[PDB]
Amino acid sequence: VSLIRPGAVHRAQGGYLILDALSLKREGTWEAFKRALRNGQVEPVTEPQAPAGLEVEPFPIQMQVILVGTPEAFEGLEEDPAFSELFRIRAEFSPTLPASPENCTALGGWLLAQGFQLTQGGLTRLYDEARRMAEQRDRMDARLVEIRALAEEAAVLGGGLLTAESVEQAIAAREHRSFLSEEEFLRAVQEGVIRLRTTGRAVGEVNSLVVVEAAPYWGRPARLTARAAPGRDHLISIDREAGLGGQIFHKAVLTLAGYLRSRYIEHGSLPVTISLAFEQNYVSIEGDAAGLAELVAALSAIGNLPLRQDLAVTGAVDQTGKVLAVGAINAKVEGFFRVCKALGLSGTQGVILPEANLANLTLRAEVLEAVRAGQFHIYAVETAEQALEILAGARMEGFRGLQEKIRAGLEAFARLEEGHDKEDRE
Amino acid sequence: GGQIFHKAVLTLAGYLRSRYIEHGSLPVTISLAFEQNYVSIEGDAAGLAELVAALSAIGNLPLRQDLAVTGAVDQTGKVLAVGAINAKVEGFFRVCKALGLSGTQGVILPEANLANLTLRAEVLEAVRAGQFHIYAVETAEQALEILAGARMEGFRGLQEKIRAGLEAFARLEEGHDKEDRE
Amino acid sequence: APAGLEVEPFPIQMQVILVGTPEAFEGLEEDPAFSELFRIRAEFSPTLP
Amino acid sequence: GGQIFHKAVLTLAGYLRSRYIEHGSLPVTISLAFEQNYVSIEGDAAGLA
Amino acid sequence: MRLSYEALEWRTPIENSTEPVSLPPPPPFFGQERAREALELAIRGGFHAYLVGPPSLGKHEALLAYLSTQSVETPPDLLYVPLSERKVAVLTLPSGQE
Amino acid sequence: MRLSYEALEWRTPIENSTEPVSLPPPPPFFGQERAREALELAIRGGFHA
Repeated sequence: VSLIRPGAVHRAQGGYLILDALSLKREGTWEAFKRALRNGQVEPVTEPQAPAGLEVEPFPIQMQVILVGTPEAFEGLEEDPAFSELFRIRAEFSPTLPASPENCTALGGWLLAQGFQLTQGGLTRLYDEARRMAEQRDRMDARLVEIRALAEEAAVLGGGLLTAESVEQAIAAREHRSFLSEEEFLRAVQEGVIRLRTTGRAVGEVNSLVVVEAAPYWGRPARLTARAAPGRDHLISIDREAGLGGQIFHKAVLTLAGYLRSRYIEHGSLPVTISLAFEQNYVSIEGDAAGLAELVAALSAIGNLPLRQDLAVTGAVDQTGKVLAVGAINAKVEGFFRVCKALGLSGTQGVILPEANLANLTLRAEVLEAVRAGQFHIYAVETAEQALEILAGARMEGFRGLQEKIRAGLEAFARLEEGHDKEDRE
Repeated sequence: GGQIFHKAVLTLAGYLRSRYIEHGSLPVTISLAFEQNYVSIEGDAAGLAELVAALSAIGNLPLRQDLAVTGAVDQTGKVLAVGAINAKVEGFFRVCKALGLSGTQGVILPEANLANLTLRAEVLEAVRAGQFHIYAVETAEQALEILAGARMEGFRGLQEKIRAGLEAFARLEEGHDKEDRE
Repeated sequence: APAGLEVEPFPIQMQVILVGTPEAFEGLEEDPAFSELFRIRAEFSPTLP
Repeated sequence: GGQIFHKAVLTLAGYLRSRYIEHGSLPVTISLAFEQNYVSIEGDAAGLA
Repeated sequence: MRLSYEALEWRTPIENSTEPVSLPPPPPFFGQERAREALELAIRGGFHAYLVGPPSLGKHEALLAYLSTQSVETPPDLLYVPLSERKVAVLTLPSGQE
Repeated sequence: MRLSYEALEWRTPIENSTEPVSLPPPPPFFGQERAREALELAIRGGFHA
């Protein structure tokens, strides 16, 4: 008995035992802990090379247990009914807090209690950066460790006082320390190694804003190209249906095919095959979403529509044509601005982004400064038709509108199919 | 491995079906083979050599063996840059020098590796002497017209030759189908 | 051995600097606690001006 | 083995089509069978039998 | 439609970058009324609870600060008693009688 | 378009192979101002880098 050592369970009696859910899942002691909680059966771990052990009598538990863990750690733990039966209180932290003067005051007080010297400008800049991390104009990031880390860096760069310039310099340094990938991309674009088009108009080609692989997901434009051929009603995504992906539709090809087959009907089937391509292998396209850029590129390819290359197109669409919100809108817009500014702004560049992301547009000082001077534009579209109108610069319905040109292109492809069938007949 | 398209088959097929449209379907099947396989080409790289070879096979265009073509291309026709271009250019120059420079050999590379062109003294001396040629191409059309030694300007151009070859193969298929039917 | 000595937790007064190739951290950055602890990324560009 | 004609049936069809020309196609279905099942016919080429 | 600068401006204007401000400490779990109320219920009732939230929210920091301000009677001295050479049981004695 | 030799020439012209040069040693992390600044921040702040 004298060689029995206490664990966490034996020294939390009459108090609180705080564990980590991730630790319980990782170390494989969740079952033993469960049995300790329900049956009061806590017993010291016995080495398998000992000849005899000690039959520890079951111990009634007077402690209460508080697990701590991220939602992903508990979704793998809530599955068994015993967790729901035992842990009945869910203290859930919201990832975002309301962005309001009361919360600005609370954050300032919290940072002052953490041991920083703040000014009004520094606190306001930290508050706006909290919004920016939350990627919402009405919610601030509740992750106060991330805000404390930023404040610590700002204190180091400012010598101890967190002025607005100090926090802005800290934010710029944080952006720049992981800017190597974007620096490489801009250098390649300037050298012409990676060729993009931020000026003029082109057919079947549009700058689709995508995100790259990094801890700070960096946005950048990619030359998305759609090319239309006469054939069966079948859309092919070479990046998504590469190789073994031929069987599997990823719900993105089906969405675009559904929109195209349902919207344009003068023929009993879609008489075109659309090929969608992304330059190089940095795009890493998610299958589950069908981009608005893909749809407008396909429409331009079908209808021979010169789309503006000034405007990068981002956003997801469903088969109705309604433009869906996309994540990381800030990264995409700022990446396109970086590419345009490297090549030199002309005054007509811009981004077509969903109206649903209007609430998520928290942009750096430079983008808003360009918007002030009119050297950069942000277009909010609610339907893919509006995005196509903005890219091609004309109404869909009118005199020689885009709809008529799309009908003409589909009719031409159908007549080519008819000619092929007539050739096969004879 | 024929089930996996490696993303290169689909790219070339889309470019061929899109750039040349005179039929409801593409009636041609292209087989690409490497004699003395020592290549191990990247799956995701759709080389410009493959595209120009397939295009010449379709159109019966005599390509010059003097000039080398390399680099990846998309299904639009704008040629993408490739890494280790210096090694490839120097290897082709070494092969030409071993076989003897003819004064008309050269290399065709994308106009995206000019910032990546850093060669040896011997290659630069050969270029200065005018016995070796450097050709920068932005689109597969430029590489094609340089490699075939003829432009699209005027009669007997390459585009009409491609259309004629496609029409001839389509008529071959039509005759086969007619014989099968009757 | 039967058991060691229960070393009490010790406050850390040292600064850790990891060194590695980007491929070494791409397999290590996936864990959130890495970003939580290591917040300074001193990246060496593969090429100089 | 139903998939792929194995180029052995094609030889028979080609000979029948070339040697006797009255149509573009073959107007008959030839069912070739072996009594019992120990034959294990090699698919390299069509047999004279 | 083209978004004007006025619609895109999301930043609160800075009154001044000087004149350092002094602010009262915020209450525990500021802006986290749900977590605060769940913990109030858990500690008041003695239920086993679990805190869920994105990492780096300082979930551990508030939780320890909140529990440190809590008060309950002295925990009894628990100790292992040998019922035999092989049988040992956890026995709880009142405070100070160990 | 055949490109001139001048556009292919990239080596800076050599002036002489004699007179060995004597230049002051550079500060550490030359040309890697990002890495140097990140490490300066890590050292001054005590962060793990």
